[PDB]
Amino acid sequence: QQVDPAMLAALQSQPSGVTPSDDWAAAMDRILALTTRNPEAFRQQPQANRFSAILEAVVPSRTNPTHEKVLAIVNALTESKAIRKDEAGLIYNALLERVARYNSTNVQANLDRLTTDVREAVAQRERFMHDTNLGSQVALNAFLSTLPANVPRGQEDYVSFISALRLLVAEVPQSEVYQSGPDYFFQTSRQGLQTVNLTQAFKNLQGMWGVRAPVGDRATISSLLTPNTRLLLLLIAPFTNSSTISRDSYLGHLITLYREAIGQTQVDEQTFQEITSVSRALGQQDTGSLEATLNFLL
Amino acid sequence: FEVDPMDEPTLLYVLFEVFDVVRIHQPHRGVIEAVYLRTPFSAG
Repeated sequence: QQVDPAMLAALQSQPSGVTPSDDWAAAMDRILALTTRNPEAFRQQPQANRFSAILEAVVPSRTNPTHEKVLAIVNALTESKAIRKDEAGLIYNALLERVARYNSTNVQANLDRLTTDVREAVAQRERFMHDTNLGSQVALNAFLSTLPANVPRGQEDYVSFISALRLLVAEVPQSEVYQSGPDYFFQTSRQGLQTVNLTQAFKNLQGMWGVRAPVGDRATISSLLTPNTRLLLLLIAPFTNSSTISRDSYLGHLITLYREAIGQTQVDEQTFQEITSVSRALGQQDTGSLEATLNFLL
Repeated sequence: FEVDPMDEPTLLYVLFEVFDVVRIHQPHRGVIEAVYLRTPFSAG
């Protein structure tokens, strides 16, 4: 939920009340009675909690940030799942033994360099959540360095389909591709369904890019296509404008018609939101509020 | 004080209520360090 780990290190090892040992500029801010909200609040403390603050502010203490700088590292390693969460009580029990064994002027200044690049040079972790080359760009640029670029029929639409497929894994942060076994896959979401067999799809689409099929043929592709190729073309449909594969290829009978099939449900869901909200507006059997509703929409 | 007469030899028990605080912490695994205070009869 947080952005930075060192703020949680500054939340688990700093005093919540204002002390002059660490925040002098706020502890002296209220001794001299110069504060906007509640100014006159330090005279009326007795000699117990005046001298226990007014001595320690005009000459500060000299504490040791060794126990605090390591929590800005041990947290920064468990935020990125390098360590198990069940385990950080051991490594801080081992790093604090480490940097007190080999302590110097250098290591106290070398940890302090390392609690800055886990703050402002950990912006790469903010970066490839957006560009998602975790598993979407550099894991697919091996796939595009695997397919043959010499297709006999349809030389131009072959390199515009994968030009529209690299855009698919780029405009979606959740989708990713990977190497499992001798073939590459592609899931549209983490914790997600609809895994396409990406090797067994472009091998099915090879020798298929030029057909120029007529518009009176529907039930032939049970022995020609494969339903995951029929689902990969479903996942390429919203990111494919009308200028990719124009009109008369058999993919124009597929990719354009898949956008119309998505174009049905992206307005009939708004119809389905109306019907399920008027069954309780007039009084309708909720068991029979979905049987006849779906049959009108399928 | 001045007290009554008795039979046995007796002892005059004084219980000064004088601040006993311990401040322990451990920076390691098996390095526990105690800081005491009692402030008359000082010890640290």
